[PDB]
Amino acid sequence: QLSPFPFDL
Amino acid sequence: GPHSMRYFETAVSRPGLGEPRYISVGYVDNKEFVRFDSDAENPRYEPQAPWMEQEGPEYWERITQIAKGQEQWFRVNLRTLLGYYNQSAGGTHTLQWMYGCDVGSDGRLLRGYEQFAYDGCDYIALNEDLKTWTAADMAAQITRRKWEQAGAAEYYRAYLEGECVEWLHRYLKNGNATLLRTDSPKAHVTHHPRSKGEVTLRCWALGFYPADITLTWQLNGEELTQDMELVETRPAGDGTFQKWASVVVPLGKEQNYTCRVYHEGLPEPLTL
Amino acid sequence: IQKTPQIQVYSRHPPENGKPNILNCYVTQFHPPHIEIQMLKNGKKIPKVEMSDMSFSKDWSFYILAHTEFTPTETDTYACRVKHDSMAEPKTVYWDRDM
Ligand SMILES: *[C@H]1O[C@H](CO)[C@@H](O[C@H]2O[C@H](CO)[C@@H](O)[C@H](O)[C@H]2NC(C)=O)[C@H](O)[C@H]1NC(C)=O
Ligand SMILES: *[C@H]1O[C@H](CO)[C@@H](O)[C@H](O)[C@H]1NC(C)=O
Repeated sequence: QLSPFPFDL
Repeated sequence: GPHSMRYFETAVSRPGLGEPRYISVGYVDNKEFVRFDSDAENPRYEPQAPWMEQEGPEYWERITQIAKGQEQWFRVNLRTLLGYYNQSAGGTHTLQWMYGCDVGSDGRLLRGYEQFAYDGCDYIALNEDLKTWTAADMAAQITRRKWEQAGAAEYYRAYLEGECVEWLHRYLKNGNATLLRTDSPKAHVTHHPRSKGEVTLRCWALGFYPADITLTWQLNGEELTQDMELVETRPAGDGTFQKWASVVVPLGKEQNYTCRVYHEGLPEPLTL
Repeated sequence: IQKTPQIQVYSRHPPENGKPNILNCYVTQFHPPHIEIQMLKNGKKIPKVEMSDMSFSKDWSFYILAHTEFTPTETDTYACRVKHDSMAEPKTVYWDRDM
């Protein structure tokens, strides 16, 4: 279950 | 007992070529069960473990989206960084990411972490409290701050505590009969014709799983832990690994030296 | 930053010349991930190989496991070649039976 990533690094 | 489900997705820069090759992978206790691979004719999250076939397309779709999305993130992102590191658009890079939750046999979560790295050397990582940010250098602290604005620590920590543990609890159930197999190691010793009029006892352990294994050479209860140059626990092939120990010993007196193998899967530790 | 490829070579079982075995060539600590591997035998590039478990440990080091279908013969001698940016020219590891 891979989670999403909004906050661009 | 306790467990860990972690994901290690990476991105390699191919500026001139046309697109980075973001590749994701997933583990449950050192065991790989899903891998993505943005260079394949058809990007698809294929099952590694056997126990992941029994899910369905309902779950195999819901995933490949998260996939392509982060693909964007690893792309968009990776680029901003050559700006930060004032590096001309050409030098291959590697943005990495790892995450997951560790659950105690009891049931509750024990610890969770998230980490990013750009070309190896650390760039930033969430602290234990799941609220703080350990930015690495000046160009990375830039991000620590920005993330505290939107609340990176409350968003990620959210996924950690519930869902990561949630799905974990699902995986283990689905693949219980396979995942908990503890293959015990096989005893083996060896002596070599070394030119010094010496011998070399090689304590060989094969086909074992898990890999966390203790192995030493003895001499009357006290352990010859200094002269025993051994290997780095390496993957045999099928799934069970192996390890070996070395102690250079002259003839005749050899019979006195011994080996010992400790491992989670034996009823009584082994002395050879 | 670059970390140099640690090469380990070994069989899948104790060798008794004859029996169809699986000769591996495990790598570790190379980085960046772009590495060239070559399986050998007396210099004739072994045609059939493998590429499995391309992942990374927490140390941000990418690795692999390559293996051919070698067959032990006391007179011959195997090896494993590998290229990786973090070094001038390719290193070569000729396999030692009891390791
Ligand atoms: C591991 O597989 C299942 C799932 O972890 C274990 O079953 C336990 O949990 C079930 C609910 O999911 C209960 O309904 C069962 O009563 C309970 N025990 C059994 C025997 O199903 C199972 O024990 C484990 N199997 C092994 C071989 O350890
Ligand atoms: C490279 O850019 C400047 C030179 O123009 C240099 O001083 C600096 O240390 C580098 N970039 C950053 C963000 O520090």
